[PDB]
Amino acid sequence: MDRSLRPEEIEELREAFREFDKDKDGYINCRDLGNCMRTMGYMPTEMELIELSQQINMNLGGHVDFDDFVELMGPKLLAETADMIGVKELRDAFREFDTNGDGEISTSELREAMRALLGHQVGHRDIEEIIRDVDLNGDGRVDFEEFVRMMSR
Ligand SMILES: [Ca+2]
Ligand SMILES: [Ca+2]
Repeated sequence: MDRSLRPEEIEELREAFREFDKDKDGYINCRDLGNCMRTMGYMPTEMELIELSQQINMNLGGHVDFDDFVELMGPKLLAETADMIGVKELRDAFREFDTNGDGEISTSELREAMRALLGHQVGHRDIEEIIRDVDLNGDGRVDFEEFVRMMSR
């Protein structure tokens, strides 16, 4: 996976799995699969569904524990875009980056948030870089819109 899963993300994987597990009787159907993935915030293509059901129903013979589910769905959870996440959750994430609540994310705020996400400290050159790639109005701070673009394609 691109990074470790945070506790709130394991929690929604939990919820999705509880749904998945209750649904499943030998095989999981693509209707049920899609819905359990949406429960953790992910909008799948039909092709993704066909593929994952294949893996559950054919490769894993329908045998899937929490841990398999995390390996399978973790990468999807992590690839959720601004458009799947919705504004309330985007704003909530921003508010955790923006710890002094001023409405912008500073380099120290960024450094601290990256550390929390990646589980290691991030170089000063890296940060002042990230800021350069992300800051669209040159004010050396990141606003909501620039944060949201930071997770948009
Ligand atoms: Ca701030
Ligand atoms: Ca800016």
